[PDB]
Amino acid sequence: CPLMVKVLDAVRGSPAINVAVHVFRKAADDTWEPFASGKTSESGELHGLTTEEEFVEGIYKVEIDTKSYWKALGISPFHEHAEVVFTANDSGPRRYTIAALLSPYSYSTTAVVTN
Amino acid sequence: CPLMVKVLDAVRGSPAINVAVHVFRKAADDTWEPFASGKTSESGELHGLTTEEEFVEGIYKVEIDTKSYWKALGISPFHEHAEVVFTANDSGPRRYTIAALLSPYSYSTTAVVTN
Amino acid sequence: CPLMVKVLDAVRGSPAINVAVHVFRKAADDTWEPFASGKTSESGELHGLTTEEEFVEGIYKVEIDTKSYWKALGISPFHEHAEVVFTANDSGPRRYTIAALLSPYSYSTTAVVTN
Amino acid sequence: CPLMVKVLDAVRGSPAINVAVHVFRKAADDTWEPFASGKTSESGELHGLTTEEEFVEGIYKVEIDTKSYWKALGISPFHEHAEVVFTANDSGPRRYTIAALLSPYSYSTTAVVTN
Ligand SMILES: CC/C(=C(/CC)c1ccc(O)cc1)c1ccc(O)cc1
Ligand SMILES: CC/C(=C(/CC)c1ccc(O)cc1)c1ccc(O)cc1
Repeated sequence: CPLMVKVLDAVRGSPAINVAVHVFRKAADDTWEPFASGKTSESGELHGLTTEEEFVEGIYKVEIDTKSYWKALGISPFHEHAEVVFTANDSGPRRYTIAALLSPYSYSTTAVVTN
Repeated sequence: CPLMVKVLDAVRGSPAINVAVHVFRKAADDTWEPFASGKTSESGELHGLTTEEEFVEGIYKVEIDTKSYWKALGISPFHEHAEVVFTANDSGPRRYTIAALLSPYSYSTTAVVTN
Repeated sequence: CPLMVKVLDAVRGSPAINVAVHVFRKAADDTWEPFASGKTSESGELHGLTTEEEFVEGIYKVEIDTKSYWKALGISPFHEHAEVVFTANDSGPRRYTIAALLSPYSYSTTAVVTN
Repeated sequence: CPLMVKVLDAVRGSPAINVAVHVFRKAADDTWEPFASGKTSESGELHGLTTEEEFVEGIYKVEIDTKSYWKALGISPFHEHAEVVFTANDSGPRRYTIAALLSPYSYSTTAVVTN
C-alpha cells in the first residue's frame, strides 16, 4: 505494498541506497506520531512500511533523510531533509508510490496513486 | 534580497500567483518560530521576506501553501503543502533563491545560493 | 531488456498509458535512423524495445510523444515531444532505465544505468 | 526579447554559466535550420537570441550543451544535450522563458509563456 518509497540519485544515475525514511501520522492532538521507518534497499526502494489494514485514513508525513545520504558521500547538501506530507486513504484503499529524485541542492518528488 | 521564493505552475505554464508562503526559524527550544510570511506576486516571486541583518545563521523552513493554490483552481492536489528546510548563513552572508515548480501530484524545488 | 522507458503523469498522479515512444540510433552522416518503437503499458512502462545484441555502442535518441498524450485528455501542452539523447554501451553493455515525469508545460527526465 | 533561456545547476546550487545554446526552426522538409545561438551569462541566462520580428510562428528546437558544461567540472554526464521542442507564436506573438535545471543524470525543463 500500500505504501512504497523510491529514491534515485541524479548525480550518479543510480538508486539511492540506504537512505533512511521515517513516516509519521498526524495524531488527534495534532502531533506527529512515529508510524514507520526503514532504509531504501539496493534498488532504492522501501517496501513493507505498512499493511493495507494498518494504512488507515489520515495525514502522513514521509521524511527522507537526504542530508545523511549526501554527507556520507562527502557532500554538504542544501536541505536538512525532504518531506512529503499528504492525506491518504480518505476515498477508499489505494496503493501509493512516493518517488524522490535527489541532487545536493535540489529534489523532486511525485506521487503515483492507483487502485 | 537575501531571501527570494519563486513559484511556477507546470499545468498552465505561468507564475503561480498569490501562493501563501510562511517562513520559520528553528528556536533554541527546537520549536519552529514564525519568521516571515507573504504571497507570491503576479510574477510568482516573493521578495522582501527579510533583510541581510535579520537573516542570521540558523535553520529555516519555507512552507509553500500548495494545497490552497490548487483548491482555489478547483483541483484536489496530493500534497498538504511543500516545505523546504535548510541551514542558512552559516558560512557568511548569501543570497538564497528557493525555486519551486508545482503540479497537482508533484513538486520540484531547487536552491540557488550566491554571494 | 537493456532499454526500459517509464513515463509518469505529474498532474493525475498516475502512469501515462499508451504513450508512443520512438528510438533512433545516430548514423555516420549525423542522420537519425529508426532503431525501435512501442507504446507504454498500463503501468506506464515500455520494455522489449531492443536486445543486448542489437544494442551496440552508439548515440541513441529516445522520443516520447507527450503531445498526443495531453491532447487526448483535452489539454493543449507546451512541447512537441520529450527527447532523451545519450551515448550508450560506450563502456560495455549496460542496462538503461529512462524515466520521464510529465506535466503540460514541463518534463523532467532521469537515467538509471546499471551493469 | 521574446525568447529567454535560463539554466541552473542542481548539484552546486548555482547558475550554469557559459553554457552553449543552439536554436533551430523547423523547415518544410522536416529539416532543422539554424535560427540563433549564444552562451549563458554569469546569471545563467541567455537573452537576445531573437527579435519579435524574426520570431514568427513555427516549430523551434532549443538545444542546450549540458555535456560540455559537466565535463569541464570533471563530470562524465548522461545526456549529449538537453532539448526543448515546441510550437511558438501559433496564437500570435508571445514571450517564452525556457528554464532548465541540470544534474549529471537528469534534467528538468519548464516553460513560462506570457502575452
Ligand atoms: C518519473 C517519476 C519517477 C522518478 C524517479 C525518482 C522521478 C521523480 C522526479 C523527477 O523530476 C523525475 C523522475 C519514478 C517513479 C517510479 C519509478 O519506478 C522510477 C522513477
Ligand atoms: C530551473 C530552476 C527554476 C525552476 C523554476 C521553478 C525549476 C525548478 C524545478 C524544476 O524541476 C524545473 C525548473 C527557476 C529558477 C529561477 C527562475 O527565475 C526561474 C526558474
